[PDB]
Amino acid sequence: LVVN
Amino acid sequence: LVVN
Amino acid sequence: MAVLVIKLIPGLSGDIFRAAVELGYRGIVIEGYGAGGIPYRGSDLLQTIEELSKEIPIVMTTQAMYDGVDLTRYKVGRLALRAGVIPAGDMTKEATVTKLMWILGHTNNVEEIKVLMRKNLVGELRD
Amino acid sequence: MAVLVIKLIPGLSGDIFRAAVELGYRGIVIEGYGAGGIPYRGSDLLQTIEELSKEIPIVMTTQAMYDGVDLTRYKVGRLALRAGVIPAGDMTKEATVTKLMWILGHTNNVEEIKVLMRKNLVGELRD
Amino acid sequence: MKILLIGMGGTIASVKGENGYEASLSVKEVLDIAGIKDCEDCDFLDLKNVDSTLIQPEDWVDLAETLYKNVKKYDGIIVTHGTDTLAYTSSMISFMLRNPPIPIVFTGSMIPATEENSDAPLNLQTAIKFATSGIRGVYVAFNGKVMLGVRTSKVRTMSRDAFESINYPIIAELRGEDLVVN
Amino acid sequence: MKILLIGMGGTIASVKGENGYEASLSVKEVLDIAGIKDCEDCDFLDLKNVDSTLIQPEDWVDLAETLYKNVKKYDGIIVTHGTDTLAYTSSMISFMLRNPPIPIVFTGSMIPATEENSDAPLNLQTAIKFATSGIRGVYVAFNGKVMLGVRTSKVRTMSRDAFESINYPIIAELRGEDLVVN
Ligand SMILES: [Cl-]
Ligand SMILES: [Cl-]
Ligand SMILES: [Cl-]
Ligand SMILES: [Cl-]
Repeated sequence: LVVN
Repeated sequence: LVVN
Repeated sequence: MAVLVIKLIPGLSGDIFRAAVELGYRGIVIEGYGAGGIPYRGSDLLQTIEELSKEIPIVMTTQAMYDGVDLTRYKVGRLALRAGVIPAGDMTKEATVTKLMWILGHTNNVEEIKVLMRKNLVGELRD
Repeated sequence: MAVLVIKLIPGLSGDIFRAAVELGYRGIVIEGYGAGGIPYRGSDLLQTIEELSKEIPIVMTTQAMYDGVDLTRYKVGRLALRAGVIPAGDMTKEATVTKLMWILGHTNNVEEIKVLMRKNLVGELRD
Repeated sequence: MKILLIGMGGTIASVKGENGYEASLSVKEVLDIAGIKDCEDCDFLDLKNVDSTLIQPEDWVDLAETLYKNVKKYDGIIVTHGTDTLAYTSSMISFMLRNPPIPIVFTGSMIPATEENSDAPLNLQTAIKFATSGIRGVYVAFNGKVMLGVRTSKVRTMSRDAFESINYPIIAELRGEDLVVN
Repeated sequence: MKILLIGMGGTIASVKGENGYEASLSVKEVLDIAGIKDCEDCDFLDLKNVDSTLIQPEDWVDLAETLYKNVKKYDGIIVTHGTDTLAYTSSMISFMLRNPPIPIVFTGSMIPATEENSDAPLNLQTAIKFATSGIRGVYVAFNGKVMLGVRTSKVRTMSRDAFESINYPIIAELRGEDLVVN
């Protein structure tokens, strides 16, 4: 959150 | 050994 | 010869791991929270380790005193394995680091270091 | 905000601590062997820390689970204090690091951080 | 009397699917599956649903804000959480909320509530009893024991007895139906 | 029968002077001050006299070489050492000397042998009994317990019970005058  |  | 041991804490970046490698460290131990795993949520750490674990052995232990790691237990753990992290199984922290240092005195082949770290050499590890 | 936790192992150099500072880390925790102390024999670590502890807080905990640190107990410990190291007393590792991070959110004055770290804020520390 | 339960996710709320995907249950669902029938006048709030290894400092700010907004409305608060960073979260919250007017109790479980022989019902029941004690502060309840949140460490990776109070007495310990001081 | 004691220094060998200077005793002097009378046919060799916090990897190479030169001449070897890095030294030596033909026992004490109520006599007596057991390997003897050297960690900074065997059974434990298996 954020993951990529 | 060696210390300074 | 030179190993660096870093404790995983919330918000830890991959930048120190890259600095370590540039300094010439030949191995890294990451002391994780429990059974193991590397943060990827709002963290560049998993991405960094995935990149570096091809260059040098990156070993995972746990901050907990007992039961050791198992990267197969949880999803975050399984991700760490895929990223190329070497689990320390049930080894003590002292055995993990001295074992790595000892191996590094013989080889620098990461895949070779990997199989040695997972092999019970003298009673330190359940393999 | 950014803290780095490094475990003391035989042969650890000061070079990673300098790299940490250059990267912008605002605090360092060094997890020592027992009651506390920084190697100076065939090691540049004490010299390095003596230099850096004026710039950022450098806190000492212990790898041992119980009883915490006491830098007054042994000669190597007393040297660490003179070098400007902040003891963590009997705090848990988790409390030590979160406390430091919390303080760093308020100040960057090392002497101020020093007195806060030694003060029992919420029951984490015997002061 | 009046208790809020806040969900953060963790093993306690885990369900496993046909393939390698896990998913997280809401905190009310966890409590219902755990078989807690004694929790009426309990509100439920889901804040996060993450494995605690993924916990980041931003999450502590969110939790602290939510806690601050609710301390005056409830008599006790319980936060369910993954075990990996439970002691980090409980420690940071202790520093952020210096004078909580109520018990704030962190808990979780090593075995999902949806699994056989879960530790979830014991820990939730322990947390609920302490949440009604009138003892102000930030605590961790696990394996029948209540520990000061800022004196707790995870000690085992593969056991129900996952935590200990470090250099400090256990606050209380469940015996029968009673929490017994120390 | 035939035992070598190798000194590395540490708290066990510490004497304190009028001012803040400490100094280290030789291993034979330690054993004599500890009151060990049962150790005849014991040789003594002083390798280092350092606080174990100062231990460096070079020291392990020196120790390993000295051990290698003496394993065939003695029936058991005891190494006295500071507690801070005892488990590191005992672990690295285990990797360097993979098949020792004799018991090699690491020990030390939290209270100097020259002080009142020292743990030194217990640990030396434990080490000596194990050194005569005929059980090959690298071990650590402390607070009446013998642990595999590569499974030992320092667990307390301010107690006589400073070490534990981690995820592995204790090798033996002194009861009365007997080392009892586990
Ligand atoms: Cl280096
Ligand atoms: Cl950074
Ligand atoms: Cl209230
Ligand atoms: Cl022999």
